[PDB]
Amino acid sequence: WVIDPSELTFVQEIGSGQFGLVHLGYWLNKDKVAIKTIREGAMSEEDFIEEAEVMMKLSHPKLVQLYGVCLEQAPICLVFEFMEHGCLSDYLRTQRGLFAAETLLGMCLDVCEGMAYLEEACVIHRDLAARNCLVGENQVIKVSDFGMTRFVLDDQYTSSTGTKFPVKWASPEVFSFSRYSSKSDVWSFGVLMWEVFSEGKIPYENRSNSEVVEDISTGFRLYKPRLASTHVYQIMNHCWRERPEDRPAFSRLLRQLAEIAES
Ligand SMILES: NC(=O)Nc1cn(-c2cccc3ccccc23)nc1C(N)=O
Ligand SMILES: NC(=O)Nc1cn(-c2cccc3ccccc23)nc1C(N)=O
Repeated sequence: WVIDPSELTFVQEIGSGQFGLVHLGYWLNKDKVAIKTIREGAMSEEDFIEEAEVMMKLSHPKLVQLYGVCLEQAPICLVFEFMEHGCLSDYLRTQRGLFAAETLLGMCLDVCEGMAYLEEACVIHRDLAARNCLVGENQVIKVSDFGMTRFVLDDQYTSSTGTKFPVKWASPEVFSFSRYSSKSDVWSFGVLMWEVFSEGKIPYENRSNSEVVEDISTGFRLYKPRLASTHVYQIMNHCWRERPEDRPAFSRLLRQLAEIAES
């Protein structure tokens, strides 16, 4: 799963990510690619390479394909399928006011299809959010970065008590005990649905991390976005049930969301 540096060419910079630069490039005899350079010390590289044999086999039309790793010299880089329209969060904000309700539900269905595949594969995403979803040809949405937080070395991001912890997308058992499951991914998915129907608004903007924990623990939930129907908002609330056992599985959500789309 190792890509030799002689098999990669960098064409143009497309931006800056959490761990370094992202470039548009080519992979010899394969395809056009997105290459993410990873700063030394940002991830547990040895742990990551160890799991490639099993994880690289994961493949689905609604998942961004990781093609391989270039590790001859530091900084290392990850080579991915190129997604023409970039991150979902930015795409929603740039096109705000131009979306039909059916297009927004369709985006949620694509994410749900990818997540149902990961659920069946017994793979936990751990940080599902619009910022981790990509937009491809003909507005297809694909999920990316599943399981990556298991390798991140910044304690301020990974610890539930950390200053940069993504509390806004965390279920109560995640913010309390780092208890991850496909059911904690369902909670995150409900928040992702709110980001989609609000056209890229940031959840709980008027609250600090501790205020979010206190509000959620006392039963408060995000308000219904204007573009979300009462049936769609009911599904969002099912993702936000306090007990993980009471939340629907992704296989169940996929059937329920598909029924809403058709009718
Ligand atoms: N056209 C694009 O902007 N594509 C892409 C943008 N990205 C990015 C994903 C996550 C964070 C990023 C930060 C900065 C620039 C690109 C990023 N990945 C792709 C991809 N895999 O094609
Ligand atoms: N867009 C992505 O993040 N894709 C992917 C990420 N991963 C991985 C997730 C977690 C740990 C991994 C360890 C090694 C190689 C791939 C991994 N596998 C894929 C894949 N098979 O496409």
